[PDB]
Amino acid sequence: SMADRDGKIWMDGKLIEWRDAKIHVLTHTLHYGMGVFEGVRAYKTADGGTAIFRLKEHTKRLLNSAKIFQMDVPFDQETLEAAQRDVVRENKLESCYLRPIIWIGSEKLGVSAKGNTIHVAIAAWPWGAYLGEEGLAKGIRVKTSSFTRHHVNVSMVRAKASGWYVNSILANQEATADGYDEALLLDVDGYVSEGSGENFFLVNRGKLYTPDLASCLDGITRDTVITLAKEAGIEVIEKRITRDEVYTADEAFFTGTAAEVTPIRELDNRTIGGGARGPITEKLQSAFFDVVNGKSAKHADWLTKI
Amino acid sequence: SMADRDGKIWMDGKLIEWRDAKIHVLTHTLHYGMGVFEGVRAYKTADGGTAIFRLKEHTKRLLNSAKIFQMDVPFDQETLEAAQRDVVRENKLESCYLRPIIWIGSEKLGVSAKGNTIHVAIAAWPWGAYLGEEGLAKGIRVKTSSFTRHHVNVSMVRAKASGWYVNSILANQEATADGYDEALLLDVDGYVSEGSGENFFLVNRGKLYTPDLASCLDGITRDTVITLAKEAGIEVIEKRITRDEVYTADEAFFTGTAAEVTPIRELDNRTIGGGARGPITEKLQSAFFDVVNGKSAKHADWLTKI
Amino acid sequence: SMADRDGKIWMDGKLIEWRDAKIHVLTHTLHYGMGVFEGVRAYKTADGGTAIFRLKEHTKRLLNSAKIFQMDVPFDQETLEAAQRDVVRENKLESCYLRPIIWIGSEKLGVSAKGNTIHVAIAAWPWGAYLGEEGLAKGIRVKTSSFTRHHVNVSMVRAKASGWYVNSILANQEATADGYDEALLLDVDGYVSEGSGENFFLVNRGKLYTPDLASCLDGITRDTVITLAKEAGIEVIEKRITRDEVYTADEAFFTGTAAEVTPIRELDNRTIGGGARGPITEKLQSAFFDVVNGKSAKHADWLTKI
Amino acid sequence: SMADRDGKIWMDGKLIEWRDAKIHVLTHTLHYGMGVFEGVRAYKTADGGTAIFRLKEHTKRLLNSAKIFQMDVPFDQETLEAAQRDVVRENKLESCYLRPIIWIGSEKLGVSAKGNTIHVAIAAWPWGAYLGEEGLAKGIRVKTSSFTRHHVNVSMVRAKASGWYVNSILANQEATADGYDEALLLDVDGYVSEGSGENFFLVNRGKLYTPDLASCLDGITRDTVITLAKEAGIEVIEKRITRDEVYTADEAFFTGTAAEVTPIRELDNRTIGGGARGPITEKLQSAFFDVVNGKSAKHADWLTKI
Amino acid sequence: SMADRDGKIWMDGKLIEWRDAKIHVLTHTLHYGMGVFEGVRAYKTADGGTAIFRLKEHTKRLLNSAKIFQMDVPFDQETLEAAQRDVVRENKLESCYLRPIIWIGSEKLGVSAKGNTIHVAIAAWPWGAYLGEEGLAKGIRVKTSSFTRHHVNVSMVRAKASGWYVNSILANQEATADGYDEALLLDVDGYVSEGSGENFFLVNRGKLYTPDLASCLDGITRDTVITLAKEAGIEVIEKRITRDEVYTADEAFFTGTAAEVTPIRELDNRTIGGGARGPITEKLQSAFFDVVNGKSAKHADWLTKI
Amino acid sequence: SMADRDGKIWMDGKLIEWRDAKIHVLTHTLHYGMGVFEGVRAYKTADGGTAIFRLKEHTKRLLNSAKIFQMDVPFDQETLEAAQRDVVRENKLESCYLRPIIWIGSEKLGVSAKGNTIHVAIAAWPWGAYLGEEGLAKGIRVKTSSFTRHHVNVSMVRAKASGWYVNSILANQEATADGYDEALLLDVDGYVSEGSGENFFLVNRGKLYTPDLASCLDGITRDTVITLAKEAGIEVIEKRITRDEVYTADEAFFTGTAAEVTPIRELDNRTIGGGARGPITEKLQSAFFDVVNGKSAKHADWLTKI
Repeated sequence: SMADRDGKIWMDGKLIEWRDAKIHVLTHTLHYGMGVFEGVRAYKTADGGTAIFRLKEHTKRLLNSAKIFQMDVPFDQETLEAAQRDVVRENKLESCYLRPIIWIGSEKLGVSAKGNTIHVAIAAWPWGAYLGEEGLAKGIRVKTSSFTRHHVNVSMVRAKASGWYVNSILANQEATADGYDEALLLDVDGYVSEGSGENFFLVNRGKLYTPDLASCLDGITRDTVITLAKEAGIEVIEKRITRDEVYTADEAFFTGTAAEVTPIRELDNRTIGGGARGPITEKLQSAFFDVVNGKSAKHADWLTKI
Repeated sequence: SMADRDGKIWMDGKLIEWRDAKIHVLTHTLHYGMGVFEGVRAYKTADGGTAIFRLKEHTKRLLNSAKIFQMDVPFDQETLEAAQRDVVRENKLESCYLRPIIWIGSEKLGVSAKGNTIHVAIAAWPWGAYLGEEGLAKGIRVKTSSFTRHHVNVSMVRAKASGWYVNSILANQEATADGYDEALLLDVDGYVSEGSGENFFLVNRGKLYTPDLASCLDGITRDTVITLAKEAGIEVIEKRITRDEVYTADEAFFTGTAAEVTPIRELDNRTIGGGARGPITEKLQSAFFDVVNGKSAKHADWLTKI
Repeated sequence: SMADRDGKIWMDGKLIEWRDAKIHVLTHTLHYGMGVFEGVRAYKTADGGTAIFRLKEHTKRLLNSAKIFQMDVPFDQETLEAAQRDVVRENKLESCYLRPIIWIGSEKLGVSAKGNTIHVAIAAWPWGAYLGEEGLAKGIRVKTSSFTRHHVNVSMVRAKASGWYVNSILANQEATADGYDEALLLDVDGYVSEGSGENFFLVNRGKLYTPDLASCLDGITRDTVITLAKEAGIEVIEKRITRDEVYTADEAFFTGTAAEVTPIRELDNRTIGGGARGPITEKLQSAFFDVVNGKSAKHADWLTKI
Repeated sequence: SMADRDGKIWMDGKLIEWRDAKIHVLTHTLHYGMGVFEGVRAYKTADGGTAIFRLKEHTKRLLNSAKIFQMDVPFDQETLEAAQRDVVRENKLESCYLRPIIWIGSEKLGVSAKGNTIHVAIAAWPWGAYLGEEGLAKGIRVKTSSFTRHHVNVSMVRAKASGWYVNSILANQEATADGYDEALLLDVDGYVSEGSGENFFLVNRGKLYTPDLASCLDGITRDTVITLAKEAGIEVIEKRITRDEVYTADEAFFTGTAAEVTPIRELDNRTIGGGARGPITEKLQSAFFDVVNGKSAKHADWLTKI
Repeated sequence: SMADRDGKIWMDGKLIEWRDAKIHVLTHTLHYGMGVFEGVRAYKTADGGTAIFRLKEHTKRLLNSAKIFQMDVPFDQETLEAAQRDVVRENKLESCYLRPIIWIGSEKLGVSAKGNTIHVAIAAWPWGAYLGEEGLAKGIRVKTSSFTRHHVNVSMVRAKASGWYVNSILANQEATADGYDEALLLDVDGYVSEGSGENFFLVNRGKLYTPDLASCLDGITRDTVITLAKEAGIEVIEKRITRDEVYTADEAFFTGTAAEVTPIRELDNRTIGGGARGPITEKLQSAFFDVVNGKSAKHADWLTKI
Repeated sequence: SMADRDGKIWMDGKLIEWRDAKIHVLTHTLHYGMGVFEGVRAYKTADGGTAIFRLKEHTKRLLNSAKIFQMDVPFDQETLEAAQRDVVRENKLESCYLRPIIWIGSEKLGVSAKGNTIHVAIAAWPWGAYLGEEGLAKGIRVKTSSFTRHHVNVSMVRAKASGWYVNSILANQEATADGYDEALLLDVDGYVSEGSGENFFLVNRGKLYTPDLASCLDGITRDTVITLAKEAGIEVIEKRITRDEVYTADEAFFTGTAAEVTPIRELDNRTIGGGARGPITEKLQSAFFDVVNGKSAKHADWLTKI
């Protein structure tokens, strides 16, 4: 149980006991879905310390998400960054996942959010076993969802919002119920957008391709991989991608804070390339894990020591 | 405050004290938006009694919403109907708004959503006219939103789901920030769909028009008004409606449990007809209120005495 | 040259000599397309008199077109109805086409549209069969346009507006350039909408079909024919029509004030039915001309004597 | 009044008196919207002279607009360039605005433009005070319109045509009626296209972004700014932009002949960046005004001395 | 094998031995997909005889399919009807499936189809329940496909054309590969259109619902069922249907010549109603089989004895 | 006749006599459209020899097309490449058009392709310029089709599939029936996609434009021309292109195996630039024919000697 645990949660300005982090059922966000959250990793680094990965960019996006919804957050970025470090430190955590969430309180329950408190909470918990290059060598099997990805003037897709993930859950459940590892979603035009919670990449003829920044979230892992790709001399192309363009690709993979860099060996029971992790995916995977493990000089400023 | 009140809330099989109806901040629905709810009204009827309006139909829709999401609800329809009546009775309410809500608990916080408790809670409180008393009698000013209504293969629009209402909030806030009473949303094709929390009707040449049951919710108030219109010998036509078709209509109005029957006297600063409450609207509105107040011989079974 | 004529034109409150009806080249509507107009016919009736067909309905739509654009017209409906009768009378026309137009003057030439005079002019001239006397009896050859019909949230399709007809010109010119009589336009979804300046009907298995009132103008001739069809015991169905649904139709025809009721005997070089004017088209065509010629007692109220 | 002035207007081959530039009300373009126009600025340059900005490019676009409509213009580019200079010179103008317009005459008033004279007129009038960098230091407040931008197979959006601006007026009136400075329009897919009469740019992470050349007009100010940006070493990216991508941008601005380079400090009541003019926008403003004032070494060929 | 068997096939005017009905690999339709076919059943009637169900309507549609493609068929409807009867007779079949097919021959292999032979062949064989015999009585499990149903201005969906069924194969293969019985396809807007080879119906609150005749084939079984429904006093409604509208329907079923009337007990692992063949479905299914077996006098003219 | 010829056809593993390459009319692909094919040319090279142009890429794409449809091809790429060379050699062809085709056999004729034999055949014949020799030199006249290009989630557009060409035939017939040389198709959004059997390019201000790889085939000739353009120092830009963007372009041309590099001098009766073959088109066309004729050392590896 996530609720019944010893530990500390940061809530509305103070560290409180984990179990005391509670709200009433007539909370606006529970009923109407307007809330925003982040997903952030901390890694044990090669020198023995713990560092949060791209803390600044994640916290900037968190506040930008609230700003999209015109949610006045009673804390600045500097405060929230320190608070996230606090949560990791006081829970005696090393390799872990941080979940900041900002939501709308229980003062009034009309559609209008006007007059409700804007709450902020930050919790963290241990990550599972470290996978790395060795643990993420076998690709996963993906299914194209029959549910369509968010429309960009119905949902604000640059916001990492609570309400958006009903779509993700429906897509993810469709895939796993028929034995697949994850879903891949097409946008309203039938072009590949992203996974249920991950951005999508393919490789063809030594070049890295990814859907243009249209209906998908502006992933921080996505941005990380694109930067590492260019730095390694690999050309990156953003374009509209069809599903059969994926079927015929040399390699493919997912990126996300939780997913890191995860190879896709199969889509809709079409084997991707040779069916193993491809060489470009491997290269980017190693560049990625070198960065998050603090074995990279070029990107030291992406790690925040606890 | 909705949290800080005296009274009883029905939750997971029993009446608890109002303030005790709490959840952890790591509740699945708070983060990922998959929950379902209903809006139901109890009315003080002409005989001095209290009666819930179309309880069965609302409870049926609540379980169907959960069914669409494959959420297993640990209570059947008969139990939930009785629970709603219990809430109204034990809180000694003469008239109220009921809010049943079904959500996903705090046992685990992945998108993968497996193994979480399916919670159910029912609260009720006194709540006046959603769009105001002056609105009911004189009509309101409405603004066509620049936010687009839900796409039917992205959101499951037949389910009244928590996550869906980010879109309603964005639209409603856009309208009210510029001084309008409510928003009207167009679907992805540019046709009138509905209000942020209301089904939409217009009147033209003595006939009642409403958008076909496409991108909009299958409103129970909507269904009520259509039945009353047919019983009054008024022809009802379901079609695709353009915004300038509304600009030139004889009358227009909103329907919903909270909004009841609210006239629209103006859309996008274009006066609707004569600019007041039109004769067919007033006719349907009065017929509606005669039903909920228990003054009609034809629809007694739409009312459940407490 | 329709500028160089003898006669009277009603302009801004009074009858003036035809040639004096002039405007400056820095007229707002000339540059920015926002103006509204009507097409109205006066017929020689069987009693030797002249009557305008559905004057009230056309003048109502004209003012509603202005209302859609929030153009404040300096004259009421009674005044404009009389003025149109005045124009027919003072030009000694036994039968004619009336062109009322409302436009935005030359006081200021920004998009700001603020403070310009709202002008109104009415001219009239003899005008025979828009698509030919032969076309009326034998039917015409139509080409589906490669230009798409107006989107209903880009253009306000219920307004008969100046700026809309660029689309009609492009479609019409495409058809006639390759030797066809008229163009047929599909909407943004690829369903049949209407002709470049006519509503569309088809007949199949003794029933009359027409596109639903979606992206097409609410034609008065369209309404006229629908009514006459119902009165003739013919079932009328409004639906989304595909182009190959027309190819395989028993009959098809156009309606409009200029086009009256014009049979379509061929679409995209597919012969419609037998290839001439079909029986149900002929019955509806004859019912139509009986009405405008004042041989029909049931619809005398549709005719206004000069 | 634009009509009642002393001056000279070039019309159909020669300078005539301003007030004599008249046409009949039965002019085809007044009724049907197919006409094309340009907006061109002349600036007082640093050496005391007066020069038209990108006259050749504007006149090329004027003739291309007519060519798109298959309007045979009875004058070549060289003649029209000389006439525009003639109009500035003979009206004794310095800083001013030129308005060339090509339209369809009054020989026949069917939807068919066949047989009608193709007219050309050029007028010009003084500009208000020079704003420059200092005068355009305040960003404006923009509202996303509830009206959708032109469909590229319904309207020919590369043509600057009379009929297109009904949509612009509707969007602009919607914004200004609620107290905003200008409208921003989304295309039929919900992506930012442009302002009602201006192209749109945003800045993020030191890079310049703009909607790809899809549903928007190929603005000459847009082209000017893109070129200056590249010459200043600024990366220019063309992509599909969402409205919340604007909400979260560092800077944004409009470009247009009249608007020059105008910063945007707010969209839909979301503050853009810090709410002031950004450093990139200022740099591009400076480069732009250095060019139009004739103080640029690289782009003298963009100015035509009167 | 379908090729290797004893019997007779009608091909291009004459009955030939089954195995002799061959064509060259360089056959136009084989490479370019433009061919048309039909599915027709003969049943063993209750009097011992054999009758083809709705031969006239199927043969009319066959020629209309050809007409849509402008394929000149060298045989009239009378001849093809007789040919089909001969095929059933000369193969001594008491009950069977007829497959007429019209295709473009091997004279030329450019895209430009001109100058090729238009071939016609008619074969027949005994064929059981298309979706299984157990499915007819107990209902089948259906999966919403991730492939989108034909666009009505890309494909001519009223023609039963060879090339259209790549889409059907892709959807059907997707469903069967994961253990479902058949696929359900949504149109380009996300609404339920039809199965991969079946029209679709749902039942709710005593009424019969089916997608409007938009992107789906004008099914003859669909038409049969609608007629029988109306004759049974069951109200029939054509509308746009969402997938979650199916999830919450009382009943659902497929119709087609091969599939006859097939109940749907489950869609996307959501149980439909009580999870069995519903009462209305049962009533319409029995009405259907009574008609095709010649046990109903009302529709004798739908049967053609061999 | 394509059937009645002397020579050898490679079919299912061996060369057979041309006329013996036969299939049964009850072949799955003939009825349901799922098959894939290629177009490949052998050129008489400058040394008097004969070479297939980019045999590897075409054969790679052939198998990728099969892979998209999950068609298990009983031969590998090495075998198919050698077979194509065999067909040219044994037929004693100096230059020719090669047509490899993979289709689904005649074991079963249900929608389900499981489990029919996957057949492969390869024929070759002399074939001149697809769009004419004069067309290659002076450019052709093109008409924009009123038929819309394939939707990327209805058809798998990266597969060169038999079923896809009903659309091409319909577009191409529409163009030629009215005296044009070829059709140009817009995608479902109104943007230019490609010819009926050709990729599309335009030239503007020294730069080369082509629609992005979205709804069109990933043509190999397209790829070749892009590569040659970059080697010649010409910038290549991929973007969304409107039809009026073509109207106003400096040059335009088609590419394809059959069509080679064919200039377009006219679209929709708008002259493209000078009305003749433009300089950039001539340079690229010349560079192309240099490569396929074996006159260029840079791309010898694209040629496979028979």
